Amino acid sequence: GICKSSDCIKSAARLIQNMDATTEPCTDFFKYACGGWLKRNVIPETSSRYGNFDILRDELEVVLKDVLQEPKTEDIVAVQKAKALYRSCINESAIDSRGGEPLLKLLPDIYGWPVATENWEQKYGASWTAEKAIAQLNSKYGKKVLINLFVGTDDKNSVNHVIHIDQPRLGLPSRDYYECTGIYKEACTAYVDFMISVARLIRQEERLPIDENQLALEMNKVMELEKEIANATAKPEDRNDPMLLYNKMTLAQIQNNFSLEINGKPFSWLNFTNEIMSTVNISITNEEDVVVYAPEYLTKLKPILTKYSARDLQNLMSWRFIMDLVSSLSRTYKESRNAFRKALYGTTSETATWRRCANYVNGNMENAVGRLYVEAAFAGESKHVVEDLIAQIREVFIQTLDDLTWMDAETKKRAEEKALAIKERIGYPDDIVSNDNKLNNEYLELNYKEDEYFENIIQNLKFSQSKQLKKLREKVDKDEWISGAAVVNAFYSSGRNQIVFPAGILQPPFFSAQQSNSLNYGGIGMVIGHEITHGFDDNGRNFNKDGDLVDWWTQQSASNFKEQSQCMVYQYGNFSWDLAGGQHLNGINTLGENIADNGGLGQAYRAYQNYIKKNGEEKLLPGLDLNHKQLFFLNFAQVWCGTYRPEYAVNSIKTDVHSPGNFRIIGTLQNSAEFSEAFHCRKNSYMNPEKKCRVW
Ligand SMILES: C[C@H](NC(=O)[C@H](Cc1ccccc1)CP(=O)(O)[C@H](C)NC(=O)CC[C@H](N)C(=O)N1CCCC1C#N)C(=O)O
Ligand SMILES: *[C@@H]1O[C@H](CO)[C@@H](O)[C@H](O)[C@H]1NC(C)=O
Ligand SMILES: *[C@@H]1O[C@H](CO)[C@@H](O)[C@H](O)[C@H]1NC(C)=O
Ligand SMILES: *[C@@H]1O[C@H](CO)[C@@H](O)[C@H](O)[C@H]1NC(C)=O
Ligand SMILES: [Zn+2]
Repeated sequence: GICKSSDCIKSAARLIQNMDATTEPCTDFFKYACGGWLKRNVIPETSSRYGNFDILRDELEVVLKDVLQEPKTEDIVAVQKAKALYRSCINESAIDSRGGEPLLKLLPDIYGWPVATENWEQKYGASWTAEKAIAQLNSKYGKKVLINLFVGTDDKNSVNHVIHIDQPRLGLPSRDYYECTGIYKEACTAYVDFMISVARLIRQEERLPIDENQLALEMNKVMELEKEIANATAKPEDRNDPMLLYNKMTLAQIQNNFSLEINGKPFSWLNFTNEIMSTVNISITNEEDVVVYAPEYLTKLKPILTKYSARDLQNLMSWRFIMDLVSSLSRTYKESRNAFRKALYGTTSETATWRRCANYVNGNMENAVGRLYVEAAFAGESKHVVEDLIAQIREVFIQTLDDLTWMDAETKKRAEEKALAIKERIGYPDDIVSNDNKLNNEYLELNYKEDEYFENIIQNLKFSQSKQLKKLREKVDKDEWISGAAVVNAFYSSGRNQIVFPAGILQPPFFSAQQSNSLNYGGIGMVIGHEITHGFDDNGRNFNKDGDLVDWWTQQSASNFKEQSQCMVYQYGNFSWDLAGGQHLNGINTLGENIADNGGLGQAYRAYQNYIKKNGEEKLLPGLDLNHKQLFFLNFAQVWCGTYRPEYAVNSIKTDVHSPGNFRIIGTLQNSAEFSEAFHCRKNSYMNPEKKCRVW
């Protein structure tokens, strides 16, 4: 009664090879599930993290290379364009011969980089303001500095777009880095050295005189600025509540509650907003509604910005763009990045050009590349089986509502309503294969030259920003996919109340029609549950069936949610991570992801039970002394076989809202009674704590 098939052999062999059966499952299931992988694999020099998940992404890149690298004669223009973009990107010889000239010729159009110019104040005396300089970077080049203005969906009216104001991202991965001591010292040193190196290269290329003292003085001043900005930003822990984040005022209310004076100004919000919107010939009233996500940050900005010179501000502002551009220039410029990215990521070498290039084209043409990818790589009747799994787990979520004692009846029935309304999106949009016109038209105004990679990427930034901005008065497109298909990941949108499973994730170990269903449910089953449960985590629970930010909870249930979930904040908050130097996880910042994991795996397990019930026990896998309950958990865990560079562990513990793979497994399975059954775990077994968290 062993399954003997081709596909069973492959599955079994992968499971066997990953696991370490000399470890007690009940002491450390991660080591049990993954210890074999961990012995045999080192992290590649180009990887900051590595494991079964990242291997799928490497393998997807190979597919993208195959489909992009050879011109075909039947290729529609949209595909011609992805291929030409790929070609421009992989031509290092062309790129190296251009030096930094493409940057140099760009710099004027963003009001310069003063450290890298002569007499900067006099050049731009006539023209420069903070309003204009921020707005050009934002609107033509999509770089958000000092103040992030962006058109997005209205949280409280999901069918419309509003202007948003928010705090900007920083040059370093999180606000914590700007302590610049201990585990953060090298990053800060490398960061500022990086600035200096690039300022030097630009000067040398312009044939200007180099004063190392002045360079250090101006870039250290840049760092002090950003340090202050970093300290002014709101913590993530204070940004978790979408109701608190949503403060809609008019540009007038903003002008008068959030004044800034820059270089002796003061700052005209009306003017700022219009310098951006005019890019696309739209005109804005002082009476325009704006959703301000970062009130206290704007308030805290006031005393900081006054202190600094125009020269300081623009030194930071241009640096933040130039940062992103150097690796698209010649080798010498690429090289200047090295210590910075090692410090942040642990990597000692650049990822292969063809991989970076394939990823870049995919990022900018995800429908064209998605089309090519699915033609190569993706079945057909996968779509329908997954459709079935999603039916099943949606129904399990609903069903579970009755067992759940921390909600009252109106709230439970509201949760049901939201559950039923969730719109699923599987594999890829038919559109991109069966409608050539529509796919050509998406990229109509794009025109790439194969010798002009840098102009190509600049074109993409301009086009991207212009499209986004002109959405202000347009309605949100219900049908539009929020991911390309060539993506190893899955998604929930609170705004669309939508779950999304790109073709890229619908493969082993998550899914195959030919692998055991224990594996499918423990794999993709648990992913579906994770995405659905995002609809009901500490963010998503705040949005209703239509994607609108609206309270549908009673005070009691709202309070009980918080109380139930506080258990997981404490639990994961209590994990210490060696790779990050013994630091504890942020149990608050990972909560939503942790809630989704625990809910998700529960739901998937119960759906598999409902399946075994109706259909029967399935045949065992050869070479494995486990039953299918046990394999279910085995596979769920092996999704996350892998490990981290210490430099990236320090990064991720602050910037990833997901727990690290190992703690995802331990966390969730500590909360699973079913797991402890399956592996016969003693009470107070490390893997079977007596006290367990439960939300969903
Ligand atoms: C591999 C890893 N992915 C993940 O764990 C899961 C997939 C997974 C699950 C289980 C095992 C392995 C992989 C994806 P995921 O849901 O985490 C996704 C990146 N996240 C989202 O879809 C966002 C959530 C939610 N929609 C949300 O935050 N929203 C929606 C509207 C605005 C807003 C905000 N703020 C990863 O991406 O690192
Ligand atoms: C790279 O670009 C240069 C442009 O100077 C061109 O001469 C060469 O043929 C290109 N190489 C490839 C492989 O496209
Ligand atoms: C914004 O103000 C500047 C200040 O000089 C002015 O020159 C410019 O025309 C204004 N732009 C808009 C969009 O009103
Ligand atoms: C660890 O758990 C205890 C007990 O709930 C809690 O008081 C403590 O704050 C937790 N540690 C963290 C950082 O979450
Ligand atoms: Zn998630």
